[PDB]
Amino acid sequence: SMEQVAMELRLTELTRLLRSVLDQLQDKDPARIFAQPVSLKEVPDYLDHIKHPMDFATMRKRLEAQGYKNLHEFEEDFDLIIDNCMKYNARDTVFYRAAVRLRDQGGVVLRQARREVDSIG
Repeated sequence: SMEQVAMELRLTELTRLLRSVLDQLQDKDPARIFAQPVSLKEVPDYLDHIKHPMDFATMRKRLEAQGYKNLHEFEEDFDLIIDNCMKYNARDTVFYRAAVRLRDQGGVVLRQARREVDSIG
């Protein structure tokens, strides 16, 4: 149907806007602490702690499969990255600290993306 196509074009445009968001968020992690999944070989107890692991490579795979229907879903995943880290790691750690910086610096990016998503429809 012509409609299914229109819908598809919109998803594809949403995916374009979210790719730009993802890149901007990932620039705010210059140490690449959040770039990849936590290794179960190196942290064999991790899944006892964190039930829904997330990281930027995993978000990127979903994104390129157009698996984010809306910005809420994308933000859910980003918030997992931060929230998982602030639980597993203590306050005095470079990991917790990187999470706090990423959350703070990302807020600005996510503020404007919401406005753009609502504006362009």
